[PDB]
Amino acid sequence: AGFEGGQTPLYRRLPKFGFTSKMAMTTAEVRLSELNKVEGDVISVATLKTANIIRHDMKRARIILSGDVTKAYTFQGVKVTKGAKQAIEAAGGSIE
Amino acid sequence: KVKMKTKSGAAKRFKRTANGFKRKQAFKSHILTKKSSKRIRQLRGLKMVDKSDEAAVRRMCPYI
RNA sequence: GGGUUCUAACUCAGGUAUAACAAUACCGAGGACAAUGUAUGGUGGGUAGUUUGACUGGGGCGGUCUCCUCCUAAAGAGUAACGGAGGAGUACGAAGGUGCGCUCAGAACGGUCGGAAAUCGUUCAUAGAGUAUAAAGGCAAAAGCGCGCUUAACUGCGAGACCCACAAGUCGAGCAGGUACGAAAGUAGGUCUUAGUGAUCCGGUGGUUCUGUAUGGAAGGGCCAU
RNA sequence: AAUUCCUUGUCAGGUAAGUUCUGACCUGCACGAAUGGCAUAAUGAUGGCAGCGCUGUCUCCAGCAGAGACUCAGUGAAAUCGAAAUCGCAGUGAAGAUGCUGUGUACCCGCGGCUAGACGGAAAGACCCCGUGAACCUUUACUACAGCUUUACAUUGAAC
RNA sequence: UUUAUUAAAAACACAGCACUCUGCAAACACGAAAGUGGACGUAUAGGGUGUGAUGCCUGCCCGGUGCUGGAAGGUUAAUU
RNA sequence: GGCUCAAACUAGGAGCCGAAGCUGCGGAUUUGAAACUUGUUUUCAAGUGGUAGGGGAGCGUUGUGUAAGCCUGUGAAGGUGUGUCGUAAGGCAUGCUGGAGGUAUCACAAGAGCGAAUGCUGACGUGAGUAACGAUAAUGCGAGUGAAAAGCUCGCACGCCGGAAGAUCAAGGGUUCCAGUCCAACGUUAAUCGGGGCUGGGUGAGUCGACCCCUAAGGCGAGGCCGAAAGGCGUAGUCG
RNA sequence: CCACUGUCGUUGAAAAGCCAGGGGAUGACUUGUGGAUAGGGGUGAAAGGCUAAUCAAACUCGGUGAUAGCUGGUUCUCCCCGAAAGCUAUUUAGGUAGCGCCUCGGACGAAUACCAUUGGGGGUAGAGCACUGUUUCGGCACCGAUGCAAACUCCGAAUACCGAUGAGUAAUAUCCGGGAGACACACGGCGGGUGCUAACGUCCGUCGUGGAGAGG
RNA sequence: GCUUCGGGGAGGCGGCAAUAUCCUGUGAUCCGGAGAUUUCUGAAUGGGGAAACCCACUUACCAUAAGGUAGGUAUCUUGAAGAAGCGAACGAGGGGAAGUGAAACAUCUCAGUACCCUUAGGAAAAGACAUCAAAUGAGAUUCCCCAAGUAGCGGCGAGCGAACGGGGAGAAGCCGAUUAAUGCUAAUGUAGAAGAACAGCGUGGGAAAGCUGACCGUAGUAGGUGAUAGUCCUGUAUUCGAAACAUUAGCGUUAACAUAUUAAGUAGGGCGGGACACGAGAAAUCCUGUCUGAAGAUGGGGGGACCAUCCUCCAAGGCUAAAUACUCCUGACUGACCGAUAGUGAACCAGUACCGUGAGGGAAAGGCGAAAAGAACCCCUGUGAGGGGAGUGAAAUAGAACCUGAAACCGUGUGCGUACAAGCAGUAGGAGCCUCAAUUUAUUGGGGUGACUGCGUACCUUUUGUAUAAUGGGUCAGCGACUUAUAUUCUGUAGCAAGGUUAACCGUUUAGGGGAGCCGUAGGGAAACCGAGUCUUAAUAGGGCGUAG
Ligand SMILES: [Mg+2]
Ligand SMILES: [Mg+2]
Repeated sequence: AGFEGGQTPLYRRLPKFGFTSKMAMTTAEVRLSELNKVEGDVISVATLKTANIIRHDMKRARIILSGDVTKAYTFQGVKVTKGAKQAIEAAGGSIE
Repeated sequence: KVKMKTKSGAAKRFKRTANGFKRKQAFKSHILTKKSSKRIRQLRGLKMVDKSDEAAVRRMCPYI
């Protein structure tokens, strides 16, 4: 793997770039269509964990507009995008 | 358990995009006075990995 | 800041006693040296581990290896040979931009020094010149030659193409911002073009909030430039 | 010349005739003084050259003796071996043919001989090249290390 | 004396010569060290090197690289 | 071979031969297309040389389940013939041999298929009844015994060694020594013979040697020294 | 004790001998018995000799199933398709990798090929001296006749290549993906370089055949 | 083989392997517990030594001669008691390669592996925070599944590779969680005992198989028995025994050792190394050869350079079960494991023969039959070998080299062909002959042979190209080469489907539970961050990447 016959390989022709962020390892994006796995109306990081939507070691969560929400939820400690927020309050929930 | 090992040096050069891999371009490290500003502009930023090279990239970074 | 002396560490492969070896005691001789541990510079084929290219009308020797121009190349492109010939590894803050202006080599005739040929005048002269440099292609709207002002040898880019295994390479209208020259329409992102070049890693430097291992910093890393 | 390439150098001697030998010359490709120079009695299963004696070494082989070979009886291997109903020639052809073409010759099978061919057997050519093979050796190749050596600290103190 | 098993020699050795080291717990060698050999020897001895009876002898060059001595200056480690 | 108004050459013409090409007839197969529509049927069109290699469909073998089944002493597996069926791998039946096991079908799992690897093991060929029968010191004959005598025993004669090819040991071996008995194998032939087989016997020490006493080289070595460990050295000694 | 010469023997009587000769034979001699030195170590009157028929690093076991871009071998059957011996790069050159070429699956559907008509650019074959050179003769460097040239061109095809339009024929082209193999090619043509217009020579281009194809 | 204590009840004196003398209901052989005897060598131990040998000293007793019996006599450690040596794997510790990979090679890898050395225990080690975390904090050690081939390290090459945390197994904390005896109580083990039910008929050498009809079953897929048996034997289901000794626990008691009192040459530092996934790196933390050297609770350690703040925890005393590792062994049970070239090297007198000085290397070799009934006797032969009869047996080309009995290879017999003809030995034709069958009778069909004609240079490998005089194979038989594990991607198929699926574990175990985790459902960007968008930019422009599992 990565051997071109002696010609310097592609991954060594090219430069390394970037650094790896530890903050991104604990931030979980949550789709609106995954919320049917939640028990109750409150949507917090703990509730997402017990629904298994996010890993149990995730510290932060972000709710993004991917599917649709079928009931009214109360998002407490999560970041909500613009379209996700409008869809949430169109279904009748609130963000705090 | 035995697993496939990533090419850790290839992972530092290639990143996953939706339908391919992105990469930086070569010839930007040093020797940059003589280079035209068009080349300094156009060698900056991300390219996509070539379709002929993405098989090797997949063989090298099997978990990305 | 150096010597000298001393003895008490340390040494004796000296004497005497302890059976012998050794140790011990004393005496004797040395003595802060020697010697040994750690660290360190030198020396070190004594000994180890290895390297010591490829092409090639066998190999060696010689030559060559990357780039540019012509030909081979069979009127699109490409196309090999240890085929035939030549260049490059730079230069320039003007030799770049612009506005304005100009036209060369030669030959003959006349003219002080002055000639084959200096400078001056005349008549022919589409380039028989020049183009920083090799060759090819080009060049009068000159791309050749002057002058004034200048910094577009700009920043962000770039529709679209050429070439191309990849990595690269090439050309590019147009848009935005700032600028130069021009009265202006404009032209300008280096130089007539095609050589003047070297990936990644690593390390340095100028910037930057992006990150910052409890937290605030910082170190280090990332991004942009070099 | 244990050294001289040119080279069988030249000249002399030896032979009928001498690229060797012996003597000398010096034009030493490329001798030379303890990696010793030039000699040297004696010594050497040492190198070269020349004689006498002697000879089957040879002209040129003859005869004879013994041991095999040959025949019989007993015992009974070997390497090799795709399979063989396994001829010449001139051609052909992976380019030197028992096996293909054309042709010539040839009744079937032994035994004693023989070695021209079967590119005969034997040993995965040691020559030569290749492989980012091996080994061992060399060195002012590289990088280390042993050893040897330098200084600091420790063991390690006192006085002037 | 030697290539046991294709080389016996002009090769090795040799008595002799020279250089050089070594003052004795010698130099040198084996060994991790203890302990040894050198040697129960002592510079007329012991080690290393070359040369190789004997006769006549053994020229010149110290630039290179070694070796020996010297230390004025330059450079230079750990350490501080 | 042979050929001369050709069986040569030139220019024309007409016949014919000639291939796995084309056509005819029968059969199979790939793909596509049409319709009873997962072969259910018929057709049609174009195809079907093939190394490396890609794709598709199967055969057999061992074992597990199906299987406390089914087959099998009225004869299993295996062996060896024959017949028959399929494109093939192969299947089916059956005679003989054999004498105790085998396995339908469908799944499932492989130590799953051999001519080559100077492959590995065993067996057996060719060479070939060929070479050779191991010092050229040498044998002849008469008796005996015996199944059988060149080779054994006895006798006479001949030849060979005799600083050995005789004799005594050490080392090494270990019964080979002696007698009887046997002759398959062993003995490079035969063997009645033997260092072969089998059964018995045979080795007698105060003085010969060992042991023993003693030490050499060289070992080991209370204590001792040294060394990561293991160990190395070394005194007295103790072995040798 | 040794081993100078020769014959023999070389599947030997023998994994180093025999025979006939040869050397040393009171010495740096030969020989018995026991002991010492051990593998990068020993020992060596030195040949890299010898260290148990093994020596430029013994033997045995182990690491170990060392590694081997190399050589050999790789076992049942039938059906369909079917290469390459090129380019680029490479401590590469007989290895490997991307691309090209093969196969299978999917997407797509004429975007493909052939031909007719038609729009292009060209500097080759031929040709020619207008330039760069080169050549001859005449007249007087220039004039006139007269030759030649890969790196000369005042000219200049056929083909080929890039487009358009249009029929018919056709198991097309293109894209995405799974699996490759191949990167030693050879000859006969044609156009050349090289060689000697030598080579079953060599190097390119281009076609056909072989490779991987039997039949006549 | 001797004694005894238990079992058992008719044979027996181990096997090849029989024969003889005998023993045995006065209880043998046999099996289980205990005891007695127990040569010499070997740690080998009285000294020595070429192991199985040589030589002693001494105490007591007996003998009178040249001895006999019973002891004692090594070394080391600790104060009389211990030790030594050997032997599987697993543990802990002291040393520690190289081949190989990097397509060379030196850092690096291999690998702290092989190997050498030391030393335990049934386990060992570790273990109770001078540990992590940064969450609402948790709460020792060990092991498993994830986290994750992630974060990192790395000639940033080849490679190496965590942790935090989550889910499990197991849980425990102490200051005596020690060791060894003995004595009770319980349980076990080490021999054993009983243990159901089938007949007839036919075939057959023999019946267990066939046909008919019964029976037992808490016992029906066991091994045998002359072919295949629930009912013939041994067994199986079930129920069960111990004089003696061992083992495991609980209890009690003894005698040996141990019993810190909070930790200075310590923490930290300089230099050189090592270990940490981490190769000096910006390098924390651990270990220490060398040189140094605190504070000591108003203090100190850690939180990955470092400082401040905050959190956390108290090193320099010791201990501690389980969950984890293993198999020289014992018992029970199992196998889509082998079946004599396989499976152990070894089914057999195998670590043998044989080879080697030695370390060491290292085979080959199974089968008569149901029962020896293993062939009396006769004949040929040498009282040989071998055979032919007779006999036995179902069978003797089952006769001891013995089941079956392939091939290579070598004979004999029969038929046809072949001694004038040139070559991969066949093939397509084709006469004649021979032989079986039909057929109302020399014609066809089957089989054997093949005069004569045409064509025709093996196979494999390797090549541009091979009859090649290029490679390989003497032949046969047997064996001999794309696997296994995990990860990953694509394809098919099945189930579920915007969801799918659990892992380790638990489980009275293919089930059921276990949601930790993983994949999919969103991307852009180095990242923060934003998100159907996002990045770049002064730009809201342009452009890049984006917009059924
Ligand atoms: Mg030898
Ligand atoms: Mg038989």
